[PDB]
This record gives sequence, C-alpha cells and structure tokens, in this order.
Amino acid sequence: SLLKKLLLAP
Amino acid sequence: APTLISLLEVIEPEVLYSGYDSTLPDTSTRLMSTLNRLGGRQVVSAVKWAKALPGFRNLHLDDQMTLLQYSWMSLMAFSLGWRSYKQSNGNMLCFAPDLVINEERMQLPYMYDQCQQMLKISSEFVRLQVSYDEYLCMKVLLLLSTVPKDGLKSQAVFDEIRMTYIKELGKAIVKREGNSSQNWQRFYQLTKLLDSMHEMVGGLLQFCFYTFVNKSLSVEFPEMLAEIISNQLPKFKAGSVKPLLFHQK
Ligand SMILES: C[C@]12C=CC(=O)C=C1CC[C@@H]1[C@@H]2[C@@H](O)C[C@@]2(C)[C@H]1CC[C@]2(O)C(=O)CO
Repeated sequence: SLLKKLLLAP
Repeated sequence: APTLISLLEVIEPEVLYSGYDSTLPDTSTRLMSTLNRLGGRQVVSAVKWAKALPGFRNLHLDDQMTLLQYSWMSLMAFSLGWRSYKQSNGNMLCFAPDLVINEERMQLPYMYDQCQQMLKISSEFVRLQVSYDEYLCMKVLLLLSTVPKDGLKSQAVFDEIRMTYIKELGKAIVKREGNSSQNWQRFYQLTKLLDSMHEMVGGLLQFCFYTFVNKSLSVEFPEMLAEIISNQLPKFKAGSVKPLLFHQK
C-alpha cells in the first residue's frame, strides 16, 4: 500500500 | 520553551504548484484530472505533515491509516478555503499559485456546483476572520474528527491526542484576543464551524466518489488517491463511519 509505505518511510 | 502552536506553524507544508497547461482549451474532464493530480500530491504532503504532527505517531499504524483515509477531503477542502481566504478574501478558488478558478471557469460542465461548495468553506473563514493559529489547530482537529463507528485500535491514545488539540485551539483563541471578553463565544463559533465541515464537504466527497467509480466520465486519479478512495468509499457508503461532533446535531 502506497499510504502504508509513506507512513513507514523516513 | 517551545509551544505546541509554534510547532504547528513550523511543520505546515509549503503550498504546491499545479503545473497546469494553459495551452489546451479548458474542458471539465481535463480540469478535474488536473485537480486530482494536484490533490494526490497535496495528500502526500499531508501524510508527511501528519508524521511530523506531535502525538500522531503514538497511534497504532492502522489508526494512522484510518484517520488519513477518512479525513483527507476535509483536510484538502479546509486548506483550499484558507488559501482562497488569504489570497483572494474568498472571491476565487486558489487551488495553487498557478491554478486559480474564477467565476468564468466555473461554467464548465460539473464545475459550478462543486466550486460554490468550496467557496462556502472559504466564506466561513471571511465571516469569522479566522487567525492562522486558529486555522492550524482546527486543521489538526479535522484529521481527528472522522472515525469508525466500532472504534480505533488505540482508542485511549487517540482520545488523549484529540483532547490535547482541543485545548490547543483554546490557546489559539486566547492568543488571538486582547483579553477574554469573548473566549467562550469564539470557541463556540469555531467548534460550530468544525461540526459544519462534515456537511460542507459531504457533497465534494460524493462527487469525488461518483467520478471515481463512473469510468464513463474519463476523469483520472493518481495512484495514491485511487488507493485511498477505494478503501474509504465502501466504509462511507455503508454508514460505518461517524463524525465526532462538539454540539448536538
Ligand atoms: C483535493 C482537491 C485538490 C486540490 C486542492 O487544492 C483541494 C481539493 C478539494 C476538492 C477536491 C480537489 C480534487 O481532488 C478534485 C475533486 C476530488 C475535488 C472535489 C470534487 C472533485 O473535483 C472531483 O471529484 C474530480 O474528480
């Protein structure tokens, strides 16, 4: 999920 | 000692440009697709803002995703209302520094009604003469004002964060005022505005949902917006979501 990736990214 | 409001000011993202193309004659489909491309980039900006928002990271990751997916349109329309208030005193829809909609482009198919709905949000900033710090606290509360009817995974953490920013709104009101002759009246007016945002953006969300599902209209959406809407839409249409209201319906 793109949103999940972004939330987890630095 | 840094204040919570001073941090909201420094984490607020800078405004994005559209890159819209003057050369093609305007068509409703082209305009809406351009606005959705801008919206997707603004949503990416809003996710980065939420990660920086003090306390938000305390939430379970699944609640972070729920709150952003449920509130994104309220956040985008509120910020559009603010930009339109500061840049035009609510007379024009100021989507981006390079994309302003005035009453003569509102005449394309499907544009007039939704644009009137967006202008009404800006008209409330004018009516209330909202300060920057009041706006910033209210915008946090919008991120925290639409939840599943069956609750969040980290409910107690959420309740703490929401109460914290309710009190921050009160602090923003006291800073705006020279003293305290009308601090409660102001808080009443701004929480009435927050409550009204659910209905004021509901028409925008329903139109977004229609243009998303009706492939016939050829409106394009960027990938991250499409993923968010595909998750949000079934929950909203099923009636499984509720607004957190300050005042009785
Ligand atoms: C986030 C958005 C984009 C940039 C901005 O500054 C503010 C907002 C709020 C209104 C949104 C808009 C675009 O996305 C296009 C939307 C969804 C629109 C409401 C109806 C809409 O015009 C549509 O449904 C077109 O498909």
